[PDB]
Order: sequence, then C-alpha cells, then structure tokens
Amino acid sequence: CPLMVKVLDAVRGSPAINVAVHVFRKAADDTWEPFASGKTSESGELHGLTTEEEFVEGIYKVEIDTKSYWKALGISPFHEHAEVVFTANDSGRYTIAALLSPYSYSTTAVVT
Amino acid sequence: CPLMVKVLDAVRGSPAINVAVHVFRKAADDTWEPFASGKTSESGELHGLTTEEEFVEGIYKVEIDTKSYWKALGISPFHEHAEVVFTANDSGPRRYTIAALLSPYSYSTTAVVTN
Amino acid sequence: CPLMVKVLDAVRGSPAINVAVHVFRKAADDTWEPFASGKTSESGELHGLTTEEEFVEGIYKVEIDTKSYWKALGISPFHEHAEVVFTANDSGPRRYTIAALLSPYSYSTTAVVTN
Amino acid sequence: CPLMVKVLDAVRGSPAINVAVHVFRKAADDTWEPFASGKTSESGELHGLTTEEEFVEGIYKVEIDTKSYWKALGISPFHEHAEVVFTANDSGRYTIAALLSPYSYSTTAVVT
Ligand SMILES: O=C(O)c1cc(-c2ccc(Cl)cc2Cl)ccc1O
Ligand SMILES: O=C(O)c1cc(-c2ccc(Cl)cc2Cl)ccc1O
Repeated sequence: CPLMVKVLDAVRGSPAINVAVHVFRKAADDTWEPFASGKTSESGELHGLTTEEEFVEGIYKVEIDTKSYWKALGISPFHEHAEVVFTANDSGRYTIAALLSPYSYSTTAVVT
Repeated sequence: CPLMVKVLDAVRGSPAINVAVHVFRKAADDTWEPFASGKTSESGELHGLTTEEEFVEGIYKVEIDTKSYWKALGISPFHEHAEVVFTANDSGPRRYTIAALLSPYSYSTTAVVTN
Repeated sequence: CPLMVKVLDAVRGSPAINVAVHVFRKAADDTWEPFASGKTSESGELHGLTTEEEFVEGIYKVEIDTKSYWKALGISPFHEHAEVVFTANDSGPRRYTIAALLSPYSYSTTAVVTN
Repeated sequence: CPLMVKVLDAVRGSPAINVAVHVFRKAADDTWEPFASGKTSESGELHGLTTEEEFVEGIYKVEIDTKSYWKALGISPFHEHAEVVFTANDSGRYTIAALLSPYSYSTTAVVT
C-alpha cells in the first residue's frame, strides 16, 4: 500500500469509523479528477486505495467528509470537510493521518 | 473584523509572518469565486479581509499558502497549502477567527466563533 | 507580560474560559515550588502571572487544569491536566506565550517566544 | 497490550525513533513511582510496557523525552519533555499517541 489514510476522533478517543474519503489527482488542465475513494474501517483506517503502478508523481487531494461524521453523532461541526493537498515526489509509503474535533482538525504525513 | 486569520510556526516558536492567504466564496454555479486575500503581519495575523456587509452567508474556503512559506525559509514541505472550508453566517452574523499551527509535514487548524 | 497563557476549546470553537492554571518553578533541591496561578478570562487568556524581575532563569511547569474544565461542563475527560515544562530565560529575557487547544481525549500545546 | 505509546515527528513526517519513554503510577502518598519504561522502535512505537494483570485502575504519567530527540537532530527545542497524565478507569486497550515539533506537541488517547 503506497497510500493509506487514518482518521481519529479527538473527542471520544477512538478511531473515526465509516468516514468517507475521496482522493483526487491534479489533471494537466489544473482541474481535479477522481482517483480513489472509500470509507474508514472499524480501526479508522483506509487501505487499498492504489497500487504502486497507479500511484505516480503528481499532486493529490485527500478529502475527508468530517461534516457527515459529526452530524451522525448529533454535533454541528465547523468544517465542510478536511482536505489534504500534497505532491507525491516518489524518489527515494505515504500515510495521511487526521485527528478530528468539531471545530478543529490536525493532519500529518508519515512518509516511510 | 468579522474574519481574521492567525498563523503560528511550530518549528521556530514564532508567528508565521508574510504567509499568503486567499479566501474564496462558493458561487452556487458551484465554482469558487475570489473573495479576499492578504499576507500575515509580523504578529502572524491577517485582519481587514472583509466587512460585515460583504461577508454574507455562504461557504468559504480559506487557503493558507504553507508551501511558499516553508520554501521561502529555504526548505521543501509536504503540503501544497492548508485549506479551511466552512459555512459562515448561516445563523446570522458571527466573528470568525481561523487559526493554523504549521510544521513542514503537519498542520493543525481551529476556529473560534463568537457572537 | 513576560508570561501569558491562552487556552481554546476545540469542541465548542470558543476561548476556554475559567480554566485554572498553576505555574511552578524547579527549586534545584529539585522539587517544584509554587510560582504563580490564575484563571483564564472570557477571552481564554491569562496575563499578570509574573514580572520580568521575578521571572528569572529556571525550569518552569505550567499546569492547565483541563479535567476541572471538562467536568465543569459536565463530562468526563481523559487527561488529569495538561502540563508544559520548559527552561526559560537561559539566553536572557524573552516573552513567552503558552497556548493550548483542548478536546476531551486530546490536547495540543505550542509556545511563542519573542525577544 | 493494555498500554501502547506511539510517537511521530511532525517536522520530518516520520516515526520518532529511539525516544525514551518513562511511565509512572501514582502512589497512595501522592508521589510518582516508576512503573514501566522503554525506547520507541523504528516504527515509533513502544509495546510490552505492561500486562493486563499489572495495569490496574490508577493515575498514570507517561513521560516522553522529547528534548533528547530534538537535540540529537541539532535542534534546540522548547520543552524539557512531554508528559501525559491520566486515570485508567478500566471498566468497559490504551494507545497514547504524541506528535512532535520543536516548539509544539499534540497528544491523543485512543481507548478501544
Ligand atoms: O494530526 C494528526 O493526524 C495526528 C495523528 C496521530 C496518529 C498517531 C499514530 C497513529 Cl497509528 C495514527 C494517528 Cl492518526 C497522533 C496525533 C495527531 O495529531
Ligand atoms: O491549531 C491551531 O491552529 C492552534 C492555534 C492556537 C492559537 C491560540 C491563540 C492565538 Cl491568538 C493564535 C493561535 Cl494560532 C494555539 C494552538 C493551536 O493548535
């Protein structure tokens, strides 16, 4: 797995389960084209987005539907979603992690 | 101001100065329209983006140009930028502070909304 | 002030008001000695903890009573408190801002140090 | 494993390796007594601190030597260490995660 996403809930201290995640890659006309998508597991993880074959150098956007997550819990959150945008410069594994709260989120990249 | 942006640097323990910020508003033809832009001050703050009159209900995107910030300090960070997307003023006028704390491979954002 | 503390609430999108804060200084008999304490204001800030004269070089511990904060809002959080321990003024006098962003099972802290 | 610690480096986007971690449990005279310790692995993880037998209800302190980590990298950091203090109320697995930067850290508890 060259690309994994992991989502945590900072309020309840749990994985954030069943969170929709959409991945886009930048096209040569500077528009976003769908690339991969999924829902986080019981462990708050999403694997199997891509193969190494398909995950070439490029600019990618990882969109996490945080709003639906919080609304399902009876909480009116601040953000519409959380978006993580990065170049994969693949030269010399990417884990995109997000930690969520209703009015706040943090994200880090672990690249190994 | 009804909309303020504050940016801190987690590596240097400092305000993040001269960070470019672009604000867009969703135009319901569903494209992002330019709304306001500016650069953070020596205190890492950006005020004067808009007036209460102009800051109507809508979905807004605050784009913080983190990459140009780290690169200007001569290094190569992970993210292209940090974006914060939210609905504003949908239960009437509020004051919004969008805060960001930056590291080369990580950032945090939070909103302070007062009435 | 040479030492200020600011606390935000990530669940409510608000300053964290009336949070108790205790500051201690290591006494080199190696016990923590009381230094200053206070409660955050309606803006989530705490000033007036010390003077430049009294804030000498040393190792300081800033203890933020997060548990009493969440419990006062009627819930049961994970941490007992959030502590921030640092050496101060060891390359001469600086101004320190200790900031914390709080959730029931998580917190973040950062320092802004200016000259 | 009832207690795991995981440490990440927010600057470099990597696990924080070889970081010393000391765990204390509160004694009945309101003093801290050593409980468990270790160094993070190549994956930035520390397991095998405790058994379920030994990990009874109590107040625990997890101390992460962040200062040595940053100094070894040629960076003068702000904090002496990062301390995480919590009651384990074990009634109905604890993962203590920390994300580090020279002047900042975040910590979250994932309790499953
Ligand atoms: O902001 C983050 O994505 C973050 C992520 C963290 C993790 C650490 C370790 C693991 Cl396995 C997963 C996650 Cl989401 C810890 C703290 C954080 O602030
Ligand atoms: O996540 C943030 O953007 C953040 C923002 C913080 C602030 C607190 C107070 C002020 Cl005035 C400004 C900022 Cl950026 C403190 C900690 C944080 O983690």
